[PDB]
Amino acid sequence: DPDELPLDEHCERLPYDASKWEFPRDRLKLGKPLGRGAFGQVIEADAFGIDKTATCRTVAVKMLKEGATHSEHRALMSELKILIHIGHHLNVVNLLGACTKPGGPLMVIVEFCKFGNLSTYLRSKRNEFVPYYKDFLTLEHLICYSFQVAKGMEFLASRKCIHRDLAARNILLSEKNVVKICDFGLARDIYKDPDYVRKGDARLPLKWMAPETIFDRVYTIQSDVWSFGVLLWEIFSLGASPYPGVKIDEEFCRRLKEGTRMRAPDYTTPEMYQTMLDCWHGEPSQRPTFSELVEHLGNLLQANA
Ligand SMILES: COc1cc2nccc(Oc3ccc(NC(=O)/N=c4\cc(C)o[nH]4)c(Cl)c3)c2cc1OC
Repeated sequence: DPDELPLDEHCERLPYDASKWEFPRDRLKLGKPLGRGAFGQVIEADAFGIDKTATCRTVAVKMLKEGATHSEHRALMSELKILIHIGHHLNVVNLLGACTKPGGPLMVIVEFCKFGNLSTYLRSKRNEFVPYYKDFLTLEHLICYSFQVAKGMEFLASRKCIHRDLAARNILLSEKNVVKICDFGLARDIYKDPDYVRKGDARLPLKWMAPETIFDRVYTIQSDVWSFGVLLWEIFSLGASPYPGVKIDEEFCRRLKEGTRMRAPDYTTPEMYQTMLDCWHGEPSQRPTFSELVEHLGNLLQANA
């Protein structure tokens, strides 16, 4: 079914309306790099007037770096088109503009999320956590983050997109405890990142991948639900690495097929752990949908109050 088909697949037919999205290069001041991959990078910048008249705005800019080729340039352009087509949501990193004019690099400009990726943030807060003192993390915050990511994913699903690398490292934290789904893509160095394992010529986030994705190489929204379950484990471990100490080999993949699951993380509630287990159902059609996760986490959020 073409309607099931992720817009990600046929991006080349998506419009780029420059009269709306093009931002003048002479209004963007590039600062220091925030992160770098092999072929891509994200740079901190100040954009003059990009979202509000005459207002300086700190933004993040994704662009390529030494090593990239025309194929990565094409990939970044497709990413830009995808972001445009998806549209705005509180819990997805918001596109502000782009520089596509010849004579300089392709630049994708998005809102700056000052606290960075959620995994690192949660670990820096282990010292400042109480289950139920200002600036302290609490259980309510953890549930609220989970709810927000479910909302963003429900939204992405509704725009006919699937993420394919959902993990705490791809969630960013902005001010006022708002989290945003991201995909660093080329701006992450995956051959240097332990989270990505060599399988063939590819490097894959095995510890986050559903069984059907590992064995049959199928990516669906329900396999994102499986990954969301792992993300939940990350959140309620305050940013621990999944399957700690475990060797991620073919025996690991088999155990996973058999029904082996992670034990509960140190900060979970019973209901949150059952939710993870639900997300990790061997049968994809028996996992909850993101719509159901949204309703359920909202209920948990209210009960925790
Ligand atoms: C404080 O430190 C950082 C703050 C950041 N704040 C905002 C954005 C950042 O990096 C990006 C991460 C991802 C994308 N792209 C992106 O998310 N593309 C998508 C997402 C989806 C669904 O389809 N395409 C971009 Cl442009 C930029 C940041 C990186 C930081 O430190 C490294």
